[PDB]
Amino acid sequence: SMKAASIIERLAAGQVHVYPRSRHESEGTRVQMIKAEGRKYLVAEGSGKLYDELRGEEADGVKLCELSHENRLVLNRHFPFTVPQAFGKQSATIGLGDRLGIAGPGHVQTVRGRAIHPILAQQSIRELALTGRDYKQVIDAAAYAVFQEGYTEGYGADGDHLKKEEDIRMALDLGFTMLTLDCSEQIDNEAAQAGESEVKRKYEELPESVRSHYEAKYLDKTFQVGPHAIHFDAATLMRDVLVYREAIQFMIYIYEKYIQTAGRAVDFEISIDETLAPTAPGSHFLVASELIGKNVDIFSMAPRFIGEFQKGIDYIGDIAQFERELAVHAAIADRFGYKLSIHSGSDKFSVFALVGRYTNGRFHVKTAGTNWLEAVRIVAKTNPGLYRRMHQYALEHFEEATAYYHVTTNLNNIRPLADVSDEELPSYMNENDARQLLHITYGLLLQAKKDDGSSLFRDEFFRTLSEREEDYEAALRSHIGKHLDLLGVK
Repeated sequence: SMKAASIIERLAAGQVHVYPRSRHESEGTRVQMIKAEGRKYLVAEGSGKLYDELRGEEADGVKLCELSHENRLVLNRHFPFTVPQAFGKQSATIGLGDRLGIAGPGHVQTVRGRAIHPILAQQSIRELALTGRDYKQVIDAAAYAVFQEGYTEGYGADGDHLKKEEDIRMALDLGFTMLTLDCSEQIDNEAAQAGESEVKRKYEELPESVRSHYEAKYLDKTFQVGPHAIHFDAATLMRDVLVYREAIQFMIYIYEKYIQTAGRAVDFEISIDETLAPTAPGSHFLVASELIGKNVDIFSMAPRFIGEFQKGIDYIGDIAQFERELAVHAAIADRFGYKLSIHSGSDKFSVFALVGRYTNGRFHVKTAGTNWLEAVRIVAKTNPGLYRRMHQYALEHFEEATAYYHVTTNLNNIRPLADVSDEELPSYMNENDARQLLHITYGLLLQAKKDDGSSLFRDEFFRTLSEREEDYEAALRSHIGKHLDLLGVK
């Protein structure tokens, strides 16, 4: 491996890019981050246990290190601000998911100087599967990004929408500080739609003790939440119990088995927006009441708001009605102490002001695929040839991906590639349908291979992004800054 030698030649010469906010020190060892263009490495001068413990090939006083998992574990031991940490429910957080592992620095640059704590490490099991990555890689990218930008005020790591215990225990063992319980397998959607009297049928099949609990505690009682009162008729109480009861036992069993016993602060987010019905406020209140009655420490709750929260696009539905429902949801979270969490929050610009107002800035908003879409925007401005090939590839495999994400995409709205010049290509990522076409097809585009073996687009994509890194980063700052401004952050 000759290059390690020359790179150091190129280094102390001074024609090599060093990230200016990346110099840190531990005892006698100084550490820096450099780009020997095309690639990123760690460089360590000095002498001390951090130099010795980093792995990489040396030359006199200098060691060149790849951004590996194990070098990340070493930096963790010497540099605390590179370890994920939890933030608690009296805070403002934003989940900045990165399907590529290259969005970190742009993300840090956006939250620098804003009153928000970033969850830089956030991926779901599906996203991992559709991209061929493990959770170690997700934390590695986030940790290396805060070291690159010298951002010491902290970041978190979120296991998004976990449903299986093996994945729960795995996320904890790897140091995840935030866990989002999915709870879909246990939500009884059948009961959420079923008509009345079928709800009474099934309700009265419930143990006497259970009905005596929920009825002695809720039936024909009214609860003050803020200025809003919530009253439980017999009809809604019975539907609620049937929709959520098994999901509530699951939340309690997960919390007691894995969260209470973790022996370190963990931010526990419960997701219940994977119900075909919106989450009524009485539903929300009862769930919370049951959890908080058994002393569970919730970080946030994600309800299903009225209307539609689809990937890629702004809100669909009646904004005044969403406002009425938001006002009560925010008030329920206030009574019980946790935050409201907004899934599929990205590009939902119509609701950000409302969310900032009614939660008085105390919220969680999750983004992800937007970030991949901003990368796709860069490919369309600087490598039109590459974008055309993917856009067409996306179009041909679009039916496949709608199994995984629920979109009402209208392909008839996407102008045909033949009818748009190269210069117009970027504008596709302003359009609802084209944005959704490339959002949900990321997994298919990332894994596609030439019929010999090598990647069909993935290597060219990352090569393009690496060389246009200054524009991607500036695209992220502009796109994500717009979210935070609309949220009213800082």
